[PDB]
Amino acid sequence: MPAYACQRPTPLTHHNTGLSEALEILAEAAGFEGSEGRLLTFCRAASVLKALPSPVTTLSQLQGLPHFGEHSSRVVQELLEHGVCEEVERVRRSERYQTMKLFTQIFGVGVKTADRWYREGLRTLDDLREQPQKLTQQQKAGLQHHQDLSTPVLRSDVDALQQVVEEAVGQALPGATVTLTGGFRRGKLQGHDVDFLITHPKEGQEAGLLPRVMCRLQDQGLILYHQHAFERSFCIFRLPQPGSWKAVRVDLVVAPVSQFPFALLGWTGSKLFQRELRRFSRKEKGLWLNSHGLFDPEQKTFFQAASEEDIFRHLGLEYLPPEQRNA
DNA sequence: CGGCGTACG
DNA sequence: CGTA
DNA sequence: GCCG
Ligand SMILES: Nc1ccn([C@@H]2O[C@H](COP(=O)(O)CP(=O)(O)OP(=O)(O)O)[C@@H](O)[C@H]2O)c(=O)n1
Ligand SMILES: [Cl-]
Ligand SMILES: [Cl-]
Ligand SMILES: [Cl-]
Ligand SMILES: [Mg+2]
Ligand SMILES: [Mg+2]
Ligand code: NA
Ligand code: NA
Repeated sequence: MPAYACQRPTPLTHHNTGLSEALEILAEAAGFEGSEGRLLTFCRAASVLKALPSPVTTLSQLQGLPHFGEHSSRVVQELLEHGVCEEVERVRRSERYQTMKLFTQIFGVGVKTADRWYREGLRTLDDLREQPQKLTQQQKAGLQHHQDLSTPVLRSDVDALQQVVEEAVGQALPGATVTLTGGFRRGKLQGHDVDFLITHPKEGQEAGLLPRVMCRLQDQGLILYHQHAFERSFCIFRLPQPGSWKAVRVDLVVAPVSQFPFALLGWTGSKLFQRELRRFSRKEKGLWLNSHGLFDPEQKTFFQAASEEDIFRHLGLEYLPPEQRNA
């Protein structure tokens, strides 16, 4: 088992679901306390279990696995012996965990904001609604739409959404394309949002595209919220439902076609897969990776990739299709 | 011990 | 600060 | 919390 998530296939469904879920609770709790290192270790340990070919049944099967030390191994031991880990259950029922989870789940609210509200004594969404002077426009939209945004987006919703985005994109710039990325490209059947990557085959033609797209979607009455020169939009969309509609989060990102492989790789995720890939690139290969390119800081050159396959090859990694990037 | 991804709005 |  |  290699130490980086980008070195191993991770399928969407696997054989250690309960164990990985418990470790991810501790990871999330570590994040709520600002402990990014512990969050990373617990996330990595969870991801290792996702990559295993069969269920862990005995503690000895953790021997030699990366990112399993005394703490993660004890969590697993207790789950194997008793079906429950007391530390995990204590986190789950704690007021701190439940409130930080509730608040950071709001669109427009991060750990720092949630923590400040928590220290001020706030605990419920209605607590926030009662004091709306403390809210940004983004947070107001996130709170108003919170119920709908808490409902999973279905893969069966995505196609109709992509069609309306394609229509607006085609008027904004004929020949521009829309590619589904994020979790649905990794095979997820549900998601928290839909992520789309937009480009044009003629380098440079995509400049100034996203304002034109957003203006057209807004004119069609489809935009319940957006932040408005820009290249990423985090918006709330009106999606039809039988006899009504629901609010859905949609992300739109424009890249020049020269950068499209990097943007596709970046936006397809998973989040942990991309952090691990960038860490691998820099620490093992001495190359700096982001959603724009892959930089050699010794030659001061950028790698001109034509595909995701190109990028994996340049990093000395076996290619992983999106469905195996579910770290 | 230091390090822990890297951007844009 | 928020977002991916 | 764990790796190197
Ligand atoms: N911090 C971040 C946040 C995001 N990303 C990248 O953005 C993609 C979509 O994020 P996303 O937030 O839409 C999560 P997704 O994987 O699509 O699942 P969901 O929407 O059903 O929850 C991720 O899969 C990563 O490639 C990242 O690199 N670093
Ligand atoms: Cl930490
Ligand atoms: Cl590609
Ligand atoms: Cl980036
Ligand atoms: Mg998504
Ligand atoms: Mg997204
Ligand atoms: Na949030
Ligand atoms: Na960095």
